[PDB]
Amino acid sequence: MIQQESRLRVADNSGAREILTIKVLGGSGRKTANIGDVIVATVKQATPGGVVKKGEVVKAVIVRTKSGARRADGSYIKFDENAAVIIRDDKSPRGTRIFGPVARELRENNFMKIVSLAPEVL
Amino acid sequence: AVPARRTSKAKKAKRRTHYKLTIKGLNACSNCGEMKKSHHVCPACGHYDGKDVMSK
Amino acid sequence: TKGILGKKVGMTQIFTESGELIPVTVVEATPNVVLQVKTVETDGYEAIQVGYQDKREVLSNKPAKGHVAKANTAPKRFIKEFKNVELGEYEVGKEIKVDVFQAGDVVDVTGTTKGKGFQGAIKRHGQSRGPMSHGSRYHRRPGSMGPVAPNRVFKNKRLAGRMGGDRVTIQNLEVVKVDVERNVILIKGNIPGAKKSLITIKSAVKA
Amino acid sequence: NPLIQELTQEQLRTDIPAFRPGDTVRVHAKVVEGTRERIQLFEGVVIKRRGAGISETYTVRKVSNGVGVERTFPLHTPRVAQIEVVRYGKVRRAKLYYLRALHGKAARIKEIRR
Amino acid sequence: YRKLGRTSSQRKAMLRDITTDLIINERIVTTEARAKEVRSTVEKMITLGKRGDLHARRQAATFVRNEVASVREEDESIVVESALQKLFNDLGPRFAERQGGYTRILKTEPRRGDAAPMVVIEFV
RNA sequence: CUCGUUAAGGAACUCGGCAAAAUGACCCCGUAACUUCGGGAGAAGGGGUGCUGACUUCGGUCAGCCGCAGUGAAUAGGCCC
RNA sequence: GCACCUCGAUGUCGGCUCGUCGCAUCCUGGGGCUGUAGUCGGUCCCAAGGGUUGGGCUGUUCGCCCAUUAAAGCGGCACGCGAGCUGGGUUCAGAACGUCGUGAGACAGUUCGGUCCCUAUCCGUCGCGGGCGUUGGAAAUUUGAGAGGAGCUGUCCUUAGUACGAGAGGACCGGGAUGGACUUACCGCUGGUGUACCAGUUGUUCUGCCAAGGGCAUUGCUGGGUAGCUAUGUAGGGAAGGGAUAAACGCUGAAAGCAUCUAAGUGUGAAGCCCACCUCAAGAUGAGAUUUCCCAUUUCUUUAAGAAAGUAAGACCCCUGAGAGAUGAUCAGGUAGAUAGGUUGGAAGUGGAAGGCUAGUGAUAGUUGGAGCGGACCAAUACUAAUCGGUCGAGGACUUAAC
Ligand SMILES: [Zn+2]
Repeated sequence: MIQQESRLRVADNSGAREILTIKVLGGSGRKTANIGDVIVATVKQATPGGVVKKGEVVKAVIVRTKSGARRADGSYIKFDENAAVIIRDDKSPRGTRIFGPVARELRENNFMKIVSLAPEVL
Repeated sequence: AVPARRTSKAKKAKRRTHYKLTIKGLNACSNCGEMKKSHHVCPACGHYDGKDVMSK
Repeated sequence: TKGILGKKVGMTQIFTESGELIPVTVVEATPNVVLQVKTVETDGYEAIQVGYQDKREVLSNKPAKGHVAKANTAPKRFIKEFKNVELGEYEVGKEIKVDVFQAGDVVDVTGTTKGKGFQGAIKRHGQSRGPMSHGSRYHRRPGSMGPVAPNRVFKNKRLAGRMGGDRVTIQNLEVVKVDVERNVILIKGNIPGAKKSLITIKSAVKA
Repeated sequence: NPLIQELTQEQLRTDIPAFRPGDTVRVHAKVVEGTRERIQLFEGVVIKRRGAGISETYTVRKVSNGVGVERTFPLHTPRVAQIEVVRYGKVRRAKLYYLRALHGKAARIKEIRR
Repeated sequence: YRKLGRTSSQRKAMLRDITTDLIINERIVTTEARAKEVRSTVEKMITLGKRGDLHARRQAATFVRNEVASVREEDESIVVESALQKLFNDLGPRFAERQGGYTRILKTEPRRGDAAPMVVIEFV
């Protein structure tokens, strides 16, 4: 669960490192976000050089939370991190490389361009 | 909070109608006859359930 | 229509044909017996009186044995009435067993919730706290009692008091499995009440 | 208890090998990618096991591409096909929660024959 | 399991004392809550005294009080028995062939300064 | 009212981080602007610490062993612009 | 504006907690007109069932901004609510600045600091018992006069790239899937807690010493965790319908040979109204109904709805308790016995006991052996305690009618 003023690492090649969450789009008083949910955020730390510069308001999708997800067959998955990928308003990564491993729920929510580039898809 | 009016004799006594004492189950001993509390030892003779208990 | 009385055993798990895990509640119901048939000419309405769970015989009295004698059973612990069931089709002595239901069969389930005692407005009604610091002296209290003008408190101002112990029914649950030689029904989800408490199961009102 | 065990008895698996928390294991899961059926493998150290009945579960830790991953399974699902013990570890407790704050060489578990 | 007006270590002290009495005396006057909790503790000591071995002895010695004597014994010496030695030489062999239930409670009377209901708890 | 613990988040609380939590011992390495040249300075930031054996020039160092954790309890600076 | 009211005292604003009411309607529902092609809109009418968000800046309302939403309504209630909270602000005693004053001092100018008491008598609100009544005494099952809860809404897919339109663009009416907020239960799963459960470890003191343990140091500290209680966990819900209506729209129809929804007749029509769903309910003194159980001594005031006595069916006192609980009540039992303790097996949980052996100079390791221990959980078993007893509790009125 990820709420207002949580901080996420970036699993992308876009020029951002840390991100601060501003909204949890979808609903009118919704509290938390999960794996496969879209978000509005601030860039807090960038990389010297990069398409995305610090201070920008931008959209991102969550992969890889600590309090993870639950599957219909009774099994669970959990990660050691919270991470997101910055998105281009029709679900495409604004970078070209995803880092680290990714949850399989991004298929059902139809981020198919992102499930092509992840190293591992769990 | 402070009582705004004193309470009269009738209302005091109507409050005090559930303020009594009771004297519940009293039986007669099987060994010596005198009255005693049920499920207790008899204090007059020290017998409970037809045997002697407060002796050696 | 369909409806039976039983007792609550507990909760477990089960896998389905496709291989999904599903939480379940076991209900045990030995055969129920029809003790009386109420009609419009005699009583003014139509119903059926059912008994469940045989009782030792030092524990009943003579009026109860007389009521249970016309049906040739032992005295029962739990006696309920079942309404809206085409009478016909039923007579004193009959046994209703769990094979009245089959897998599928969306159903209603009723019981009496667990008891919890004297509880405050926060646990009892979902009311929120006051602040825990910042000079505060208002943690766990029920709020202001109203405005000044009517010189009194309105009704349904909610407060502390005894919690739990009421009857509750839950609608549109599924029967996952029926076992006849053991007198057991498996219902998907959770039900109200404690263990060994009376449970009633009827076919659903909203269909 | 005994009414519940009797109902749930006919659904316990019999081909489950013995292992402890501390051992390494290969789970042969089953994935469904559209209509296709397929089998993955998930290799790691068993760190938990909390039990009694059909309700038994266990969990496996792995480090994939620089991030640590945990996956819990029920013991008797049909959606697993194989649990293989690869190594045996020397351990002193039941919950290895201290492994989730170590990395690389500090997270080493010694082997043992059995 | 009945808090008895005490914290966690004072309850344990009080029970350890009241069961070492009644091993030494075999008959005692106490209130009614303490007597129930104590029936449970004392019979747990007797089924270790019937077990007999060294492991059982050291298990009991965590609970029976030490520097207390229980002597009705003299051949020609000052030979003392130790109230754990009595548990293992006397009370276990006594209840050899009885299953549980080595005590019994009787009710007498309320204490004068208190109105506390009192009780006698004895062995056979 | 006085105490102990808490998933995920981590000042979003409130007039205001109020109150809590965090730092805390000894040994070693290191340490900026500015300055009345004394200071600033415990600046900041990092490492070691148990037990057995051998050697101990002396103060210590090497070899081995055990646990999640070695100032294994109690007592003891939060810091920066 | 006025000065009736309160000076032997009626405590100011924003915020918090808890709301309730009006409708001049912010969203959602239904409509007429349009300078209404479609998609979006303008305006007027009917409608109060439910809904109406988190931050930044200021003591601040107010206001501006950021990111969302179906929408981010306006008023009353001592500008609701301090014997319910806060005291940031205004309005005590200290000190300073600009400014006025010869001065003491002063300023709806500003600045830093600054004491908010109360054990609930009555009515009222939420829960829980005792008494009597309901016309013989009892054990159960119930009808429903009344009353309360609930009432929100988004996106996609299809119809269909169809109607409409030069193009750009793009529907009504239907069907299907899946969400947000809110809410009723529950502990099988994911976690929290778990001070009479298991283990590790520091200091010191005691069991005479060694080995093995107890006491104290926040439960000394650290790692786990059963029952029970729990959400952030899991299951469900606001489904479809009927009836009478509002605005609006008619059909037939004359007064008034025509026209006209209306006068006589006859329809359609809203998230609203009465039902439909859930819960409470015969103290509903209008006290309702059904099934079953029990059936007569003594003196007379005078024979009377008379008194008193022993009983039936049944109930209670008293004891073991928990699925119940502030107490009392409720439910499970009292030898016609598994009600609680103990005992004998088991389980969760911990993680390899004590005593020996073997290998090491030692710290330690391996082995006997998934060992030992094990609150609340599961089976069996009368071993201890539910002993012996007592108390209360019917004898059924009168009038008319039909049989
Ligand atoms: Zn006597």
